[PDB]
Amino acid sequence: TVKAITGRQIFQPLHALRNAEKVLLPGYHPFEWQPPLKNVSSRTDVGIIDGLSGLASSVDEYPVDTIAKRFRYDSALVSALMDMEEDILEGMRSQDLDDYLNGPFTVVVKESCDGMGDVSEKHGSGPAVPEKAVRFSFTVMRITIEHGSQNVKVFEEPKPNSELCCKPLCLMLADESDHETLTAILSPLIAEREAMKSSELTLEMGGIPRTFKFIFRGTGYDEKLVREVEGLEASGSVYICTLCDTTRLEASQNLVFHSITRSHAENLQRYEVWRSNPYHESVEELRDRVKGVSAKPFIETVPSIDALHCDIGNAAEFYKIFQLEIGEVYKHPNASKEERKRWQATLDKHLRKRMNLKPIMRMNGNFARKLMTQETVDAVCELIPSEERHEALRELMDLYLKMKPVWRSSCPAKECPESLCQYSFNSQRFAELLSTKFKYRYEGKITNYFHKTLAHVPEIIERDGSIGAWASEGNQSGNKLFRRFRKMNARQSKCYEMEDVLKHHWLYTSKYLQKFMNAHNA
Amino acid sequence: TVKAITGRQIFQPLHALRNAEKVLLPGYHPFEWQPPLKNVSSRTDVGIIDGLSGLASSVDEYPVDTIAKRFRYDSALVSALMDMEEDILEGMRSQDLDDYLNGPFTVVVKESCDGMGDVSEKHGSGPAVPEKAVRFSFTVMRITIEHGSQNVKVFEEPKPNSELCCKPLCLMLADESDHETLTAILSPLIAEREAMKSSELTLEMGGIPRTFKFIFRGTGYD
Amino acid sequence: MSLQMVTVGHNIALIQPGFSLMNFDGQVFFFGQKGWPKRSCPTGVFHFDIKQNHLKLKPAIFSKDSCYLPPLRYPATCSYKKHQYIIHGGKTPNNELSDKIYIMSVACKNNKKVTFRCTEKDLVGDVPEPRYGHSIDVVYSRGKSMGVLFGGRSYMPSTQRTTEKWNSVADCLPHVFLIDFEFGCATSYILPELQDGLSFHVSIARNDTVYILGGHSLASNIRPANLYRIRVDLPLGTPAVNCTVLPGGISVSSAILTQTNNDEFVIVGGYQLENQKRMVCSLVSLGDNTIEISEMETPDWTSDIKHSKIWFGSNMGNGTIFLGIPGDNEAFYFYTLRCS
Amino acid sequence: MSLQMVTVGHNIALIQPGFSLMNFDGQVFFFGQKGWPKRSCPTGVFHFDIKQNHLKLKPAIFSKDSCYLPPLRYPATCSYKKHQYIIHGGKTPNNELSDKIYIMSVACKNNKKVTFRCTEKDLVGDVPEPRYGHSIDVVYSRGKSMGVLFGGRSYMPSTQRTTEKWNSVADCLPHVFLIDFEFGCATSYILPELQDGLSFHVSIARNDTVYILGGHSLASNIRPANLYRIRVDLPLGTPAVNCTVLPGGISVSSAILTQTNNDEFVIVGGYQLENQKRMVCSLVSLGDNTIEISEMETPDWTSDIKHSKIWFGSNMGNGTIFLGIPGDNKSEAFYFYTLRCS
DNA sequence: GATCTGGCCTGTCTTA
Ligand SMILES: [Ca+2]
Ligand SMILES: [Ca+2]
Ligand SMILES: [Zn+2]
Repeated sequence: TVKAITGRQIFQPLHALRNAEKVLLPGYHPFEWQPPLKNVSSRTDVGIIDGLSGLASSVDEYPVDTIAKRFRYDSALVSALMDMEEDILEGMRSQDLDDYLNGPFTVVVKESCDGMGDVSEKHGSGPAVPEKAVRFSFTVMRITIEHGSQNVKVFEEPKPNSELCCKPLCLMLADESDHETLTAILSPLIAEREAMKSSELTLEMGGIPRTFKFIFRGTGYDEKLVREVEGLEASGSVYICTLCDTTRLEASQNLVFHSITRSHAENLQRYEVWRSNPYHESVEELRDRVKGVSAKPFIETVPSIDALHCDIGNAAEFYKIFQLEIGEVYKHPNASKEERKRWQATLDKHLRKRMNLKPIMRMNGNFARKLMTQETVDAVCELIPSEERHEALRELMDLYLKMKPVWRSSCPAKECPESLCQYSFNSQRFAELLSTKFKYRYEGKITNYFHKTLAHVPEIIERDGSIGAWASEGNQSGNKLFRRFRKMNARQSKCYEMEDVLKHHWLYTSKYLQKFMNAHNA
Repeated sequence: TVKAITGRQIFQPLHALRNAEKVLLPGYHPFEWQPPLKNVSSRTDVGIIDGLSGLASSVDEYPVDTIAKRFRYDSALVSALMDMEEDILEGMRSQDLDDYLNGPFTVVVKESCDGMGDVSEKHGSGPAVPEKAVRFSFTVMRITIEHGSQNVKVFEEPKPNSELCCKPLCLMLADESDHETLTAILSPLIAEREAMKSSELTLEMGGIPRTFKFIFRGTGYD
Repeated sequence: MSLQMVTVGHNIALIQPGFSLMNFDGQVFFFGQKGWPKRSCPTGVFHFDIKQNHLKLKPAIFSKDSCYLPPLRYPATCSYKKHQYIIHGGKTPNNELSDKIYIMSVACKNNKKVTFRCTEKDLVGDVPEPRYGHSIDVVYSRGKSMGVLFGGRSYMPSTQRTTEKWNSVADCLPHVFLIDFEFGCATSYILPELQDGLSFHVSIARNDTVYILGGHSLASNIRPANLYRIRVDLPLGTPAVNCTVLPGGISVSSAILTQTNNDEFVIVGGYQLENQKRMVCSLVSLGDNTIEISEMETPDWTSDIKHSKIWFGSNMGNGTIFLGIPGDNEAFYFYTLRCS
Repeated sequence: MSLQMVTVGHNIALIQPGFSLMNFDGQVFFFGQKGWPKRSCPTGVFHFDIKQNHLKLKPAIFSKDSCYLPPLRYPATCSYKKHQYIIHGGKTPNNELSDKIYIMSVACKNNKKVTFRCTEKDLVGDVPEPRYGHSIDVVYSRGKSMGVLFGGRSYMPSTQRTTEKWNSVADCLPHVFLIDFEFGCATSYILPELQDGLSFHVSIARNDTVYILGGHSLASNIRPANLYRIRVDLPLGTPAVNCTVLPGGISVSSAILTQTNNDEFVIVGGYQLENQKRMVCSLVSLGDNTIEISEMETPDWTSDIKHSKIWFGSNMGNGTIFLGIPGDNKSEAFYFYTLRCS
């Protein structure tokens, strides 16, 4: 249209863009590992490698009904590092460092994996694929260099939870609970990861060959996938925490003092004890010895806490506590289902008439953030006939709001140090409140996230530095982009959509183009 | 980004487009019916109005909890005729007629309606909106002039089922089985249709007044 | 003064705000269902039945010479003594205000199987404009029964009704009509005391004087705190009317009136303000030319009622009130209230 | 020669292709479920019982001195004469292969309750690489027992294995390995008449001989109709192994072997070509030193099998065969048919 | 021949 009307070419044709795309995509820049990667080819021009990794699809072999596409891990890292050349150069120039330096840079990457749902199957010819979809992505977080006897932070992502910096790595169409296909697809990625975790990368950007070293961290995993891959049972068991090995009752009694002794090799040792049974014990004795391990781990994850799911669980629990408070359960320990239905309906109608909210089936994210206000406590107290319950809920919400900014800020030690310094006392008072004036519900039982919040938050803050910059919400934001791309930016074919969506979502997360769009700011 | 990089205004800002929009939307061009419309005002600057048509919302009377927006039928047809003036002129030129002719045109239309399920509700303030949706649209089919002693078509729709010619008229969020609310919303449109089924329109095309008479047909109903 | 829940059956959707519980010898009957009648009951008249705090609805048929009337939503219901009811006005499911009088009467019954007779009756002379939210009452004066009707609200007239305001409604002119049920003659009267129109009021009937109480005026958007009285006479010639204001009025919009004892009428709350809900109840006790009002002991209301914004109901005849509360997304919680 | 519908209980998802049914004195026991063992049964071994053509699963526990074994999807089952079985090879739920060998047994019995003794056995000497889809038998020669292993697929060697072909499989060497259960030692024997690696074959044993039937070869993508006669001998010194090709072969891969009576087995299922699934049966006869493969009656197959694409199952022991077909999914994931032949 | 045991079920809670 523009060419026919304006009689000239303000824009370029499609083939020019296609030819230009081949620079940002992986498999275009040379590189080499000084320690050769074990069981990994040194060729450096591979693009979109098939996801099945040459899996046997014969009729005698185990049946295959999934499709997958993905890149080479090391090539993806090289492409991501070459995409952020200007940023690293400007960081070195701004931090009073000569650009021609080629010190051993250190790179930290955050991994994430989630299982989507309700993805419609397509018609046509091919294997009968299921509807559940799973993806796997990473994100370059921070980079440092060893200058003298310090570690200068040459670059840090200003928005570690934005979809504009969550770069894709692999796509597939399979169930998250389907442990066979999941491992059959994710084995090469873990292999390459463990291989390159003992080497160093060198490449020449800006005319100078550099040196890189990687320190990976896996935190973008919801609790369910953590239980699955690390070799643990379901969440409804008695061994609740994935950081400490306390039971349900001991976590409903103490609530305060819990350190962490749960490494990755420890899980392997636990599984080996569970398999070999050297002490010839019974079922219960051996289960108590292994602290509930019945599966060989295959992914090394970081023992951290997902902030988003923690907020969702806390909001749901609170909502249930409001329901119970309205019905006066502490006064009448008996109640029919219809009474519960009427109580929930009354609470929903009141929140609709006083907080501009609507009834929802599953706990949302915005509903969580908006439900946690003092005015919400006021609106709920507008229904309770008692008056001491009012003050109890006020103190409860005050303690929770005092504890919230610790595990939600990008840097608590520089934004809200008072909350961090006063976190232990607040948590102890919260636990005491729950134990004393909430006996009707928390007598002998406690969920996962209350234990996580009241047990291990200070240790994680003082060890890893911050919580919230390591959540899994970036992958969830990218799920939207995946849906939109698969619906509107791919070949509508059963055996062509995966590679197209992968390429498009890779191109969308290239900071090289993000700089062209911010020209107005110059 | 284009203006920042190139340095030349290839595209105009958003306000220019917002100003240019006021030419295509209904309630912009003057017109006049032969026999004054019954129970219909004469304001030719009536744009988007509330679909409830002044329905009372007091707590006393029948509770209504549906919102609606719609144009006015006659202004909608005027805007539609303004939209396709070039096609009508080209059809007149093709059939070996004169451009200064003003004979009584005949425009047949096709009405349609359907209920849409699975329309989620938003947070915030306002009445309790149900999780449904009902639309209402029309489409011109064939324009015919009476020349000499017989009739001849001027502009027929090449793609009758295309989405590019389904002009929306009324929109509301209510159940397709809520007969009371449905009738309360659609009664003004039916009154306008009945009033317009026995009138003639005077309209200026290329600087010459023209005559229009309509034949309504509703078939897009399951 | 005692609340109690009600467990309704499957056809809860057939109940809508604006129904009418007509009574015939203890057998309370339903009328005015939502939407047009389906094939489960082509008549749309249901037999109310409350047992063990549970509600059931069963169909009912008409006679061989009846008239299938459309289900209305705001008619004017009044008893008559040959025990029969009078239906006037209403709002059809197509928002078409009917202006025809229907008469309900049981013509046959055999082991809980009744058969109605819905006759058709028009009017002559000063026919009333089709409207709703009004009331009609019968009056006995000198061995003769005459029906008194008061104005309500209706749409714009056929001239100024524009499409942009096709659903606008204003209060009708405050006139007083006398309807002869035997002949169908309606005569229009004008009263100087009745200054402005009124709708959704409460009309208390007695021997020869109708008591108007409360209501809502749409013109001034004010809920007055006045009560009126209309005494009439039926001589051998032209009738005569009267109307005088009275002290001690009540400000209620859309109340629900029932009878506890002979010459002892109790009334429940209606709408006090726009967003404020009436809660306290009053008691009307009459003498011969006097009145009486008094704030009774309010029943123990439930928490869901104390915050609900909309509520409706009607009378059951046996000193019992059937009211409902809107739910969400089953759709209407129904409660019952007994007086003495 | 009957085909019967089977109704399955609630945990139908716990059955997957590649399972291995094991029999113990008229009682069939399930093994090799899908995924890791849940908390419904911390062991995995389930009791196989069919009553009134209805299927119900029942968990089971192990003894104190047992060794909790991971599920395996392609083991090498083998009977033995108290009574006990042998498990070797297979694919872990983590898609890894296990070189360990297992010896199941019965520990106690009280009111239809059975306790097992899963004991890991150490293998020393010429240990084979972790395999799957193979078979193993036990021969008796002069009052002595010896295990015969042959075939099996495996991944690429440690060096040539790359992450771009991480799941590529290759047929193992045609070497024949004798496994001694007493010392836990093996020995590598090579044979000249063995040139192509074979997998998914059928091993029929005898007093001191084992027979090979059909299979698949990745090196050529051919289903040969071979018939090998391995006569293992156990003298007072080093054992002796000899091979001999025989005519009258069958071209089938992944077949089901059952025993109606002694010296006569029944073969059904498998595949003739890539998409031409085998439908006819096959009757064998074990004489003194001869064998006779012949055709039998073809059971009446329903309209589901005739137009299906894949099937799986194993032997039950009492002349019955457990057979399943892939169902729908949205519904029941699989169907299951029992076959009678006696 | 009542008397516990075993397994079968069944509602609830915990992550999604
Ligand atoms: Ca998910
Ligand atoms: Ca539809
Ligand atoms: Zn813990």
